[PDB]
Amino acid sequence: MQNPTQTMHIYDMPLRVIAGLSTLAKTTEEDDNTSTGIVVSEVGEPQVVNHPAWIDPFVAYQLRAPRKNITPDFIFGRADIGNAFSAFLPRRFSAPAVGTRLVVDPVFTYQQRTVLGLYNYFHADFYYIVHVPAPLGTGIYLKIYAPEFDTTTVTRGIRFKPSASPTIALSVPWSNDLSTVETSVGRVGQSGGSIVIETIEDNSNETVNTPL
Amino acid sequence: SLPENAPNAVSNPQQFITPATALSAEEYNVHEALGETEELELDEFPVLVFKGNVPVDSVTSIPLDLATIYDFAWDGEQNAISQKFQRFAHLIPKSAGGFGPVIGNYTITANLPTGVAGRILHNCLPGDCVDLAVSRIFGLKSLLGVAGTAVSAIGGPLLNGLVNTAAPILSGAAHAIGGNVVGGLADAVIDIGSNLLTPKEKEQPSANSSAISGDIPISRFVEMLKYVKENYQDNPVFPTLLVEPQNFISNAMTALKTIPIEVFANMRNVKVERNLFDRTVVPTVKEATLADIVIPNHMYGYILRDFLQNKRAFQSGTKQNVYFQQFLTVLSQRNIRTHITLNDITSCSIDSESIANKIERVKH
Amino acid sequence: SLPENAPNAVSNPQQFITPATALSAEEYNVHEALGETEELELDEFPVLVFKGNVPVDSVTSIPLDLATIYDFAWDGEQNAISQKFQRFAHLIPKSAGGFGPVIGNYTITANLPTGVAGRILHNCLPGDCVDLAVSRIFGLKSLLGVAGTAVSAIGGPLLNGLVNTAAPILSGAAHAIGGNVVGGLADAVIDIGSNLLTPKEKEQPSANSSAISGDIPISRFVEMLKYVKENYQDNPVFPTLLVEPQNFISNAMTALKTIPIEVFANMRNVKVERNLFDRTVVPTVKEATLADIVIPNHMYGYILRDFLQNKRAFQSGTKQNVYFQQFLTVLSQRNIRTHITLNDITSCSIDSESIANKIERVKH
Amino acid sequence: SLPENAPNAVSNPQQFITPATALSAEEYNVHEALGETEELELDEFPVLVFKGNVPVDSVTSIPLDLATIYDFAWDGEQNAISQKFQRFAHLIPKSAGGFGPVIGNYTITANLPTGVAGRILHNCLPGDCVDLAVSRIFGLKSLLGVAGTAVSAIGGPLLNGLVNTAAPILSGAAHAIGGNVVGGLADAVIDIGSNLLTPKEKEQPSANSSAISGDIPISRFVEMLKYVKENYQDNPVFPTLLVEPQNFISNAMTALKTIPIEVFANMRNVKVERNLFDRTVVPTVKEATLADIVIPNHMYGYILRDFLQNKRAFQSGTKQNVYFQQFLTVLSQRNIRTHITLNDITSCSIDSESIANKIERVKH
Repeated sequence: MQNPTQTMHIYDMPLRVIAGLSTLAKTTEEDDNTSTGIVVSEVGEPQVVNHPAWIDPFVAYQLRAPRKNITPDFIFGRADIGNAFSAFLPRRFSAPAVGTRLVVDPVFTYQQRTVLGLYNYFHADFYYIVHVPAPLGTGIYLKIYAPEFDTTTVTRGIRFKPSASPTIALSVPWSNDLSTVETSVGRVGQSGGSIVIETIEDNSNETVNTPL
Repeated sequence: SLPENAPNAVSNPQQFITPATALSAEEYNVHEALGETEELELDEFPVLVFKGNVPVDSVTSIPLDLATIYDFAWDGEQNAISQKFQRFAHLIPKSAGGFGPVIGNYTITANLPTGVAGRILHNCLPGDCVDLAVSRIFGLKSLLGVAGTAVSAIGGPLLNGLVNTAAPILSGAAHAIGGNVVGGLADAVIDIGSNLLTPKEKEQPSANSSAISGDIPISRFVEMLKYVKENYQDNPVFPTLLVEPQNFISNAMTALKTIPIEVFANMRNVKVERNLFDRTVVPTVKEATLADIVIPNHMYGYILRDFLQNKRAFQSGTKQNVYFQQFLTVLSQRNIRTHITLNDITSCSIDSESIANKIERVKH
Repeated sequence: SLPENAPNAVSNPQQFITPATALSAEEYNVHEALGETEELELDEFPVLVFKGNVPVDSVTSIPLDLATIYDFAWDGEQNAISQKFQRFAHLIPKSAGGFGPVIGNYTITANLPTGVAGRILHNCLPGDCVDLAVSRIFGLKSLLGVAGTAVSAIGGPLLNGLVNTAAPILSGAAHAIGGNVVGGLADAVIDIGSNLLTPKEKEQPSANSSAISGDIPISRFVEMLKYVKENYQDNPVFPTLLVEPQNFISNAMTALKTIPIEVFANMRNVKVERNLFDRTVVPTVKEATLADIVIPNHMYGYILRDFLQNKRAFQSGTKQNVYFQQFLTVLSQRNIRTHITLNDITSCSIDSESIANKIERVKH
Repeated sequence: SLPENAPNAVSNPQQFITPATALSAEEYNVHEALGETEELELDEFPVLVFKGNVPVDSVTSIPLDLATIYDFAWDGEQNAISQKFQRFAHLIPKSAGGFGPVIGNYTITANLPTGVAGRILHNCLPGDCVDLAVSRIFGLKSLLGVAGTAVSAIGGPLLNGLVNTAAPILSGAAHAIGGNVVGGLADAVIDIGSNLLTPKEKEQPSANSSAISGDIPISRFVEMLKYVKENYQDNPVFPTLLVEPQNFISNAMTALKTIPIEVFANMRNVKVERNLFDRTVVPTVKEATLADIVIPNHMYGYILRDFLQNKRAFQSGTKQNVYFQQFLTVLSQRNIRTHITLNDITSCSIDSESIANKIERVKH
């Protein structure tokens, strides 16, 4: 006989985006940016993601291959937080120069930090929605992938043109050689949930206020 | 590939000298449904990992660190096994054994004339338990006392440790003068999964050559095989091959020393993921020698205990007392890092004698 | 386990050099329906009971006292066989043979180069009859004159006394370079009760290795195997292994002496009862050497008679006359105990010469 | 004849030490439907192509130029293989392998006593890629790093490199005293296409003799084998046999050097066309030695690159630095022709030391 599993309910989802973006496609049949030239994807065509913290479904590029994530449960104490107190939190960044590189580190809400603060080890998956508003004379060509070991290592990702597809969305699952890292420490050399944005070209006008 | 055969409950004594390592494989924590099999022709070259002379009646360590390994049968910078660690981030073992997930096999071979005769003890411990490796190196324990040890008698009149290839040409060498090419091709195309004899290596047996081989396990907590080289000094993953030549007398009934062997290896049991481009921090294959051994911080009291429960390590003038005075000296040093090396317990200085080495160590 | 095969009436000369020990087992007095079988993985480690050099053309005693036995392949205090005597009071043999109830097998092995060649006579007498043991040690009788003696020719071009293990991993070493692992696993999982070849040790035969082995009988009056160490000096139970290397010439046609062998043993044929906790009187394994031999009080006239019916023990300058003058001296000593030791008949002083040693003995 | 067996996808490690050369033959560019098979009895004599001593731990080149080849088992002017090149203009290979179209097999044999023991690495590269031949000769690379290499252990207790013929008489030697003629005739008349044992070479195995053999490929661009001797110095066709004896210790555990072997060859896999009469320019078999090697003009930078990616060729006092200073000197000479010889890179003079040899070469 096992000690019983108890459930708590959260009721109506703080910081939920209930009016989404119109440039982000809901189904795969209404998305053909890979076909002509707008998105050059090395990780496939985007799959549909349903998440509670965003009102409408959206297609996302799988930066890593989706898996099952073994969760070892032999020590005392286990919890499934599981999209509770979960939100899409925005931040602004300027686009880097052609040589440099931009690493976006993941964030999470205050109420997720409290409840997860009752435990020692965790793992999670991550989602990203990138939006570049492109006014008129925009000729930016960007590149997004997931970092692996150090500063120069490049993996398979997506390249896209924000003038014709302004919003892109991504799916970053948990990939690590250890399940359940320590929350405040982590493994050295881990990927985590970071993504990497890199500028390929700048074919814009002189009138566009660059570093967009 | 590389299957998981179920043994009986009791091991038959005519084949095994130790009990079985387990009655089932130990495939928890390994994420087998994760990669993608990638069979390129470069994987079918073996790696000459060790070559040279090896002392008789002393366990010899071969640190089998496949990420940074050197090939002595090839002069280039990379080889068949280490280039697999250059190209990818994640290596995933296909199947497992009684120790851990297993990624390859080794093969010990030795071409000896008939006038010498001895035997070989060999075992390959995962490195999750390096204490059992290091206790055997220092002469504190023998290889016959841990599960998985095999005994092979190279002499000889014996056809045991020998390599016969019979070149992979499509002709099969069907016009050969005065004899048959045994097991090459145009005899049988025996599968890698099956384990059969061709039909011609059944009456030959000079070309059959009963091999001296084991497997290469890793460790039973990692999910995949991402190599960082800082984390594997704290929690080691790669195994260690332990070889011990026992008797080895000559025709003058004189005990030999320092026989020549050489060890081959392959890694044909892995899946790959996360192909990497223009990276800077690489697994840095060390030119022309080897890796060494890393003893992490949480393994000190396990090495310390095994000297203390050994009556021979206390009496002076023996080989075990030399290592034990070298072990107590390194613990009294200053370590900015969290691990020591087996080479630090070989190239160290000396004091007098045992007890005062321990009283100064309980204060540091 | 360890069955009781019924032989024919007449032994075939191409397999046996002596008659059969019996045509049926001798399972009276042993209480086989008494214990409970207890198969732990520690039982599957063999014990290196003897290791070293052994003189040629002289019977060498190996006292096979399993309660107090030492392992030379392990540095610890206890081993696989003697810890079984620590934990329990009663050990019960499963089955029996022509001598007595039998509890295990031994294995003699020797790695020799091709330039020497001899033969080995071996037999293991129960110790209920220690006279037949001691008469063979002193050169008074040969091993060919008692039932149960086998002859194995270690040379050689011969693949006889050799150990090949092929490690018990679940992988089977299916990726081995240049040869097949013979009889390991992923060939066949041959049962401990059955006696078969795998399929790969049928054409190999370097890895098949026709063994030099016998069995370990105890004694035909005890009901179980409760060890006291005072009672077994008066009525001995444990057997004695007798080994004799005969010819052993070199390539220069020169007779050798003192060849190296080593003996393995296991006890996998017993049942247990009466598990014991925090005991004080233990069976006291003697560190680093052996047991010796105990000759009880009622065995003196049997040793005495066999010197008297030997024409070589009376003439001076021979090896048998040295032991016989050492035997008559110990009988004229003062024994507070009721038994003598074989070491007392080796490290004793000397007198002059034979007849006066006997006239002083009939008065004491 | 000489078939094209299809292997499996993954090579089994118990038979092969390298991956397979290809999974299909490479029969493009060869015009197999062109000649006419011509089986005369002179084709069934093998040719002793090489005979003599060969140094240990150094790759030895045997230039296998069949148009101008000498037979050391025959004193005449022509032999079985070179007369085929006298009589006809066009020789057409029947079948192919992973390297190229194949025209024959070789056989390495060596009669050794039991007191020495080593192993043999052998491979036969087509000569379309002579860089891989020459890099192995100079010690820059090993034979284990190229596909098609076999390993055979001649010792021994081993019956490997040996020739047993059992004379082709119609009697079968049915009245032979004290033993059976094994595999001669009146046992079985085993076909040249089939690959079986007779019935008597299944229990003999002294007369079975697991051979050390490979095949003789040519080159993958020619349509037939018209020999001109000016065109084959610019685009070489004939292969090169690479032999390497590795360990070879004696009974005194002393490393040998310079073992004796001998190599047989046959060419029984060709078709003929364009029979020639009273010709003047013949393929000129060189008396009593050999051919040498031709390194054409477009192969220089490939030999140059492999010295540069070798850390041992730069340090002085080694064998590779001797060849590399001899290689840079010949490139600074005056060549009226468009090729150099391996003998020019052996019998050349010396300068000082490496860097100034290259600065003077970039100007010439």
